[PDB]
Formats: sequence, C-alpha cells, structure tokens
Amino acid sequence: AKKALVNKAAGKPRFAVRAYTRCSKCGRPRAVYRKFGLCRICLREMAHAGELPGVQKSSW
Amino acid sequence: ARLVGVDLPRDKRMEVALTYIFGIGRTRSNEILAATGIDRDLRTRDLTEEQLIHLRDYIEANLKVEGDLRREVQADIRRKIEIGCYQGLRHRRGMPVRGQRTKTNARTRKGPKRTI
Amino acid sequence: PRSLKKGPFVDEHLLKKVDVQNEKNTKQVIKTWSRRSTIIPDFIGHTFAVHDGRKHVPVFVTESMVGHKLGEFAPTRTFKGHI
Amino acid sequence: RPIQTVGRRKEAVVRVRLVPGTGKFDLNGRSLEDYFPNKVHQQLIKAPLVTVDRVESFDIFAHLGGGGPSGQAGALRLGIARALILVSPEDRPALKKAGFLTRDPRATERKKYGLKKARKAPQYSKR
Amino acid sequence: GQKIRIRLKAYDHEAIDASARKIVETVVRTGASVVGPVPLPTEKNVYCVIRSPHKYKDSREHFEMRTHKRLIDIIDPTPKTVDALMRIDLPASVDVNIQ
Amino acid sequence: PRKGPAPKRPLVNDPVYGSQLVTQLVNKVLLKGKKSLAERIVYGALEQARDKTGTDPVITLKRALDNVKPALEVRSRRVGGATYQVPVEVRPDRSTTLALRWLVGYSRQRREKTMIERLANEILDASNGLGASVKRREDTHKMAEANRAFAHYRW
Amino acid sequence: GQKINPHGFRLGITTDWKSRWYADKQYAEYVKEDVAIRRLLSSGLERAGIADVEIERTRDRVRVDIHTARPGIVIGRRGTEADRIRADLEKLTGKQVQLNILEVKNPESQAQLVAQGVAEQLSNRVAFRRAMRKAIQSAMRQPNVKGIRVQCSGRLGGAEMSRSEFYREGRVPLHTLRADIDYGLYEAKTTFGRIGVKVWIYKGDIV
RNA sequence: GGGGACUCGUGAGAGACUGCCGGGGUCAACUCGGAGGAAGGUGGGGAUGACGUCAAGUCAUCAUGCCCCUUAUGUCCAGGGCUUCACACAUGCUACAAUGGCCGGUACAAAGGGCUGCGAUGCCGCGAGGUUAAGCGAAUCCUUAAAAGCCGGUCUCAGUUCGGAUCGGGGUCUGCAACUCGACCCCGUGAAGUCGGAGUCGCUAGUAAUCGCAGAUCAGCAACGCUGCGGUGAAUACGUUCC
Ligand SMILES: [Mg+2]
Ligand SMILES: [Mg+2]
Ligand SMILES: [Mg+2]
Ligand SMILES: [Mg+2]
Ligand SMILES: [Mg+2]
Ligand SMILES: [Mg+2]
Ligand SMILES: [Mg+2]
Ligand SMILES: [Mg+2]
Ligand SMILES: [Mg+2]
Ligand SMILES: [Mg+2]
Ligand SMILES: [Mg+2]
Ligand SMILES: [Mg+2]
Ligand SMILES: [Mg+2]
Ligand SMILES: [Mg+2]
Ligand SMILES: [Mg+2]
Ligand SMILES: [Mg+2]
Ligand SMILES: [Zn+2]
Repeated sequence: AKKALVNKAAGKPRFAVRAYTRCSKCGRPRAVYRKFGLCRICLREMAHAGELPGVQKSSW
Repeated sequence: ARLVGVDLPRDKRMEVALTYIFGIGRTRSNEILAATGIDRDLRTRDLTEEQLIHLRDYIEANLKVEGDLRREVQADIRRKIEIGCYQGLRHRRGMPVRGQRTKTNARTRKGPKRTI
Repeated sequence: PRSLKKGPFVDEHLLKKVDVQNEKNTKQVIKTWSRRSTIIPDFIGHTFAVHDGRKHVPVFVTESMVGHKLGEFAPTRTFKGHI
Repeated sequence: RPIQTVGRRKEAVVRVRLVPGTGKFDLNGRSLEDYFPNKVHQQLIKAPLVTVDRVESFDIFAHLGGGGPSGQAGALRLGIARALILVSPEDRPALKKAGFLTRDPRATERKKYGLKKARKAPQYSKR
Repeated sequence: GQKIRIRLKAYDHEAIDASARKIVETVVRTGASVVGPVPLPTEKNVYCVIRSPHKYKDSREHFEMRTHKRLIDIIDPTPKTVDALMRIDLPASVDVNIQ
Repeated sequence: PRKGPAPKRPLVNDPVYGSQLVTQLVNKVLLKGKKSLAERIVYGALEQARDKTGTDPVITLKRALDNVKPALEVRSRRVGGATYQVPVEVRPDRSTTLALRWLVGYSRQRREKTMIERLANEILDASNGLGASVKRREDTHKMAEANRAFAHYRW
Repeated sequence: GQKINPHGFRLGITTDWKSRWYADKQYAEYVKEDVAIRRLLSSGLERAGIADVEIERTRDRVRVDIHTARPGIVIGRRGTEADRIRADLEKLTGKQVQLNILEVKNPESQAQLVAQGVAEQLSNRVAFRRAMRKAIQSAMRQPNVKGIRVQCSGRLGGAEMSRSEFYREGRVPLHTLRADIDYGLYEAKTTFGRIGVKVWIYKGDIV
C-alpha cells in the first residue's frame, strides 16, 4: 500500500488490539493470512513459483 | 373462566392456556403450575375453584400481570423520549433503535411500502 | 466495561477533572472528547460538552439520565429528509 | 482358519464373521430389529441369504462403524454377499446374477467453487 | 525397551522413507533391534484464493499442504549408539524428535 | 435428451407386500428425503384400509389404480398462428406414475386433519370411483377427446 | 492471462520446490526473510544474470544456493563481492549462512535467462524481431531442446498501442503433465515503459 | 498382557486395455450385445481455458511510460464517516406449518482445528458463562453430543403449543474502550408473513432438496457471505416441433 502504512504496521502501535497484519511482500492490507503472513495474490504467485515449501494444487 | 382478566378460553390445557396472559409465558407456566401443584395435563373446564384460589394468590404475590407491565414499558420508553437520548429520538422517528440497517430494511419499524 | 465484575469504565482523564471540581463545589463545564465513559452518579446536575464528530453539544445530567452513556446523547450524522 | 469378510457401502465398515449355526444375527452385539428399525434395511439384511436359501443356519457377526443407516445396511449386504462364496464355491454365478457382490460405488461428489453446492448454481439475474 | 522414540517428519514422499529405512538402519548393524517403519495418517491443509487481483469471485485456486508422519520405535538401548543416533546427516526437509 | 432415452431406475420388492407399486407410490409421496416417514404413512394407509375393505389392501389399491390410470393425454403444440393440443396415447409406465402423482397432489389438499387417513380415504374412494383424481381422469379424457380432431399432428 | 504457470502445474510432478525445509510455528518468519533475501540478491546484481535461487534451512544453519549465468562478477577478485553479499545477508538474517553460487551449466537453454537476455537487448533498443529469432537459434543448438516458445508483449518500439506476439518451433505441450517445460518471465525496462517477455522451453517428457 | 486374523493408516503395485466371443460394416474407423470382472466402453469428479474477441477489469496487490503537490494531494494523532434513508434493483437466511409444534427417551458420520492455545472432570449459576485443574503440539486429549432419524406422549388446523421480527429490563465474553457500530444468554412483550402478479432461476443421481459440522479472514464479530465435509434422499427425460 503506502510506505508510511507499511512502516506503521511493522512498528509497535499502542493498544495492542490496534495491531494488524499486512502482506509480507507488497503491503496489501486485505486477504492476508497468518500461517503465511502473506496476502492472497502474493501467495498465489509465490506458491506457483514454488519458492515457499509444501505447496501445490489439488484435485479431489 | 376469568383467571385475572384475560378470560382463558375453555377446552385448553394449563401450561399453554396460562401463556395467553400478558406477562406469563410457557417457562413461567412451568413454575406457576409447579409451585401450586397443578398438573400439566388437564382441561381448564375441569379446573376446581379451590385450585383457582391456589393460583389466585401465587400470581399476584410472586409474578406481575396485565396493566402493571404495560404501564411500566410505556413509562420507560417515555423516559427515553423525555431524556433526549439517541434511543428516544430514534423511537420518536420510528426507525430502528438497536442500530439495525436503515437502507434496504427497517420495514418492521416503518410501515408498508411507499414507492415515492 | 459492561461486565459486573470489572466495574464500570470511566476515563481517568475525566475523573480527576470532575472530582477536583466537586470538592470545591463549582459548575464549570469540562470540554471533553470522550464518547465512551459511562456516567456514574457523581455528575448529577453537572454540564458536559460532548464531541459528536464536528463540534460540541452541552449535556445537563439532571437526575435520571445518569444511567446511560455520555456518547448516547451526541447526535453525529446530519439527516433531515430527502424532500 | 475361520473366515473374515469386510463390507462397505459408502463409508460404513462391517466385518462379517460367518459361523454355521441356527440363525442369530447380532450385529455389533445388538439385534437386527432394534438396531435397524427399517424393514427396508432388513429385507436386504437377508436378501443375499434368501437368494441361496440358507437362512436357517450360519449365524453371522459384524462390527458396525461409519456413515449412516443405509450405509451400514449396504455394507452388511455386501459383506454377506462376499461371505457365502468363501464357504460355498458353487453359489458364485447365482450371487453374481443377483448382483449383490457389487460394491455399488456411489460417493458424494465435492462442492465446486462458484456454486451454492456441487451443481446447484446461484441465481442468474441476466440484468 | 520403549526408551527411544523418533518422529521423523517432512513435507513429501520419497524423503521420509529414505531418511528412515536406510539411515536409522545404521544402528541395527550394532546388534540393536527396530520394529520396522510405522506410517501415520497424513493431514491435509487447504486454502482457496481469488485468482484475479480485482472483481472476480467465481474464479479461485486451491493450494494445500501435506505433512507426512512416520514412527520407528527402536527398542534395544545401547550406550555406544546414542552418539551414533546424534551423529546422523538428516536430509534437509526432515525433522527428528527424541522421546 | 438428444442421445436416446435415459435408463430407468429399478425398484425392489416391498417387504410388507410382495408388490412394487407400493414401493413406487411411497417414493412419489417422498419429500425432502423422509423415506421412513413416507413408508410408515403408506403402510398405515393400507393397514387402516383393510378394516373397511376386507379385501387385500394392495388388491384394493390396484382396483383404484386401474380406475385412475390415464390412456390418452392432451400434449400441447404450436404450429401456425395459434397453439393447440394434440391427443397422444400414454404408455403404461408414464400413465401409472401420472395417476399416482395426481393422487399425491390432490391428497395434499384434501379435507381431513392429516395425510395418513387423507391418503387412506383417497385410496378407498378411488377404488370405488368417486374421487378428485377420478373426476380429473374423465375431464382430461373429455378435453383430449374434444381435441382428437388434431390427432393427425403426432410429431 | 489465461495460461497458468507450468511451474505451478508440474511442481511436485516434474519440477521441484525452490525452497525445502520443515516448520510448524516459525515458518512465517522464515518466509518473511526469504522474501527479503530474494529482494537483496535480485537488487543490484542484475549484471550476473540470475537463473534461480535455492534455499535450505535446517536447525539454525542455512544454505543459499544460487544458479547464475556468470559466476565471475559475484565472486570478483577472489571474494570481493561474494563475501560482501554474505555480510549484507548476515546483517539481514542474524544467522550463519553457507552461500553457494554454483553455475548454470549452459546459459542459453535455461529459461529465466533467455528472457533477461531479450529484455536487456530491448533496453538496448534494438529490434525485438531480431532478438526473438536469435533466441530461437541459440535455443536450438543444445542436444536437448524439443521446442521453445517466446512471447513478448508491450509497446515494442514506441508504438502508441501495445501488442503481444509469439514465435515457436518444435512441440511445446503446455497441456501435457509429463512434459518437462521450463518457464521464464522477465519485465524488460525501456524508455516508454515495461515489456513482458515470457519463454517456455520443452526438454523432453522426463528423465 | 498379548496376537498379524480383520479393519484402518499409507507405501509399492496389479486391474479396464474394445482385452475375448456373437452380429453388422471395404476385412476399416467403428457399432449393438454378451463371458469374466468391484468397476465397460472416457467408471465418476477435479486440475486443465488453443489462436484470439471484448481499446473487457485492475495505474487501489505489485511494477510502470508520461502528467501533477512539496508549510501539501506528504505526514502523526483524537473524534466522526466509509454502517445514514421518503425510495429502486441484485444475491441470500427465517418463515407463512400437522410431510408439523413441543416434551422425553434413544442411535448412525465425514472432513478439519488446537501453545497468544484445546479446556477432560468436579462444583456454582436456568443460560450465556465462572472457577480448580488432569491430559494434548496431537490416529493419543480436547473440539464431540453431530443434526435430520426411531420410539412414546401432548398439541388438533388456529395468525395457533406457526412464525421470531420488535421492544423493555437484566446480563456474559472479547476488546483500554460495545452510543454512533460486536457477538452470545434469560424473562416478559409477540409485528409482517396463511405459499407471493407480470416475469424469472437452479437442477439429470448419491443430483435437486433438506440437515447439521469445519475452516480461512478473525481479540470479538453483524458467518444468513465464501470455501469445504458428511446424514437422509428423490420424481422425470417418449423426443427435437418449438425457445
Ligand atoms: Mg454476476
Ligand atoms: Mg486436455
Ligand atoms: Mg476500457
Ligand atoms: Mg474502468
Ligand atoms: Mg502514479
Ligand atoms: Mg484518524
Ligand atoms: Mg462501503
Ligand atoms: Mg427425543
Ligand atoms: Mg447445572
Ligand atoms: Mg411423534
Ligand atoms: Mg415460535
Ligand atoms: Mg399477518
Ligand atoms: Mg394458516
Ligand atoms: Mg472467526
Ligand atoms: Mg483483527
Ligand atoms: Mg451435502
Ligand atoms: Zn501481497
């Protein structure tokens, strides 16, 4: 998103309820996971690149 | 058979027949019939006068009835109107007071459709 | 905080602006921005100034509204009608 | 070496333990009538047996687990269908014509994205 | 007896088997005893991501995680093989616990 | 569809009654997946019936179904500037299913308390020839007979 | 587009994950610095022509494998730049690092390098209609290439309207799972914007 | 304790390939029917989106050619707003009941989640919940009792023993904080709604339908939304005249 906002998210805000998570790679504020710390698009392309382990597609 | 002024219709069973009273529900009837000993399965046309005495005091001494709930509810909504609160203003203007959505809804607090 | 084990919630930035005035018995208004503090029976007859979002509205806690919250008496959105 | 047969319909597992006897069907240590109240289930509980006309003997025993009522019924029917042929090498064509030894593969297919269920689709609303 | 228990864990096949069957085997040559490899049911973690950066709900992608579990449970305890167990070149994606 | 007819589904013999029409009528009655409920309803209808019939209940239900079986329906078609109907013969497997579907539909709106004895008196009055589906039989029949003039468009 | 990643497909079928480790609780903060190290090694080092980057991490000892076109620049005067990127990696990860810049055994059949070569030449502003052809000729001189498809999209020479054209030869079965197809995509930088260069290279069914 | 019988777990595999027989067809492609077979002609489902089209969407994931601000479009913070409301459209959940309402007893799952945690038992409270605390980074323990289902009893066609919006009062939990604007619980109150016009939607089998369960995001949550799991479980398709 904005650099001031990614800095704010990386910092330690007061009133810990205020703390949230952004993308680890682009700073997207939405659709970000916790086990991945990584948003949906920047998880999709990373996993397609196979640069994060244990991930593939599925079919059941 | 007027119990307290609600005039229970005949051919009815106690546990729901008492529920017509303004202020006494089914869970309440489970105790009005428990502390008086009156069984759940009965016909109100077979109600004994002595039994109606047994519940003509328990209700008035341990519950609260028609009139002295309606007066209280109008009294406190009137208090919200008079104190100039958000809820009171909302109640005057007739749209939902508990923060319900007022864009494609609020039909219950408003009336039928208008179609301006 | 709405739980009857942790007491009410009243801002400490307000408690010691109201108690120091209650002790010397004055009716000066405290210009505050706290929609969240629960009014307790210690501001009876007292006048606050509440920030609804654009300006301040005075509120006179007379005898009975004390059982509500300060932010409830602050209209914020401005609507009159479509016509 | 006593026999051990396994039967399944869609998830239910039954383990049939055929024994020659007088007729006593205690599935999972429990009676047929009180376990399955559905006459629909206890026709097919003995349908493979009445197919070969050996009802009055060879009491069975099975451990029930998984699925639902019809699942367990189908599992037990498959179990008996594959149970009789181990003690009798002559009823195989009869049971095959009856078509009871078939596994009956019918699984609930998955929900697919973009839809309200597996195939049930959201309302179109052309405009 | 049940003094040593390992929980070799990884992400995929043909790694856990190689790390167990041929690298815990290095202890049985010393007169030890193992009960063979024990397979454990594999979990399946599932996600669902919107393909497009904007405006398209009805197109998604599925990404999953398999973590495969195995146990061995070597039994016979010998003092001279504790160091042998400690000095094992485990493969990169396999993790080992001692119980 | 396009590639010929689709295979039908077999229905096994009923345990109570060595007959298939019971097994198929109960499935017609079936709604939302209560096979158990619909089955006890059908069985209760027949077992309530035998007292007022004396005849075997499936025999009575066959007598009813022979009454309410259609023969010739009124299937629609549009040719030029005005649509109309075509009298077409109904094959028996369609006819019985349509008849007992009418039975279920008009037993869902008949005037008693509940559907067990609703269907029960439906079965007996259809075996006696007086019912609502019974009168539908000879009104659909006469509607189709009044359009026999268009039977020469048989697709 | 409408083409999925062949790497995403054949990940676990034909090709392998770039990073192999195990974690349950500290995977998130491994990924956090993995993205950082890829930024670091992709920033300021474009001259070496990175091909791919492997990461291994096992109980507080990490190994960063790097395959590039030229191992010459990164090593420098016998370790003047390799140790420099090692130090700027140490101050980043707080962890002793076995960095291993190996090689790409041939930097002309390996996609993710064909794309960068074409892109750098586009930045040099010579004809992409010679670039793609010479990529074809350079990619058909190896013993193992049964097909290559090159696709470039963008303004492509100062055109006001973009355009995306591709050349190909041999067979490149992107719908075949048993097909070893290696994919590369690089963003050529030029005076009028950015040009997408994507290359698929098919190296047989499987070995 | 014990045993490799079975299940199950999960590794390697085998099997389905018109493979064999009967008929038709230039002896072809193939086609109808059979034997064996768990599965028969692609066994079912999914992943898979050719060249391109829409100057389709995204300059707000990211990157970016040009244009634009620098005591302001930068930037921090408290509040309020993105949740408003005579209307209109769109997608859904609950209903308008007896194939049901309620009381009681009683069975049968699958898939997932758990250390910033799962909270077994015991006790208190009608309940949300509260406390002590065992065990569990989990095929171990928790989640967990799945719900629809079966048995018996009551209710008896009523705006009801339907519906649960609505309101007052009282609360729990999270969160510094619950009014704008969170969720859950108890009592009383008990609206519209009695099957919905023109018109219109989905669905061919373990499908529609119906019933719960789980997850991501998430301190909490407007979770009826989205993605998944399983219980019960259908009726029809003569056929291509028409759309
Ligand atoms: Mg749409
Ligand atoms: Mg294909
Ligand atoms: Mg456009
Ligand atoms: Mg636009
Ligand atoms: Mg810009
Ligand atoms: Mg602000
Ligand atoms: Mg909005
Ligand atoms: Mg019960
Ligand atoms: Mg208790
Ligand atoms: Mg009942
Ligand atoms: Mg109700
Ligand atoms: Mg009404
Ligand atoms: Mg009605
Ligand atoms: Mg949540
Ligand atoms: Mg949050
Ligand atoms: Mg389902
Ligand atoms: Zn991102």
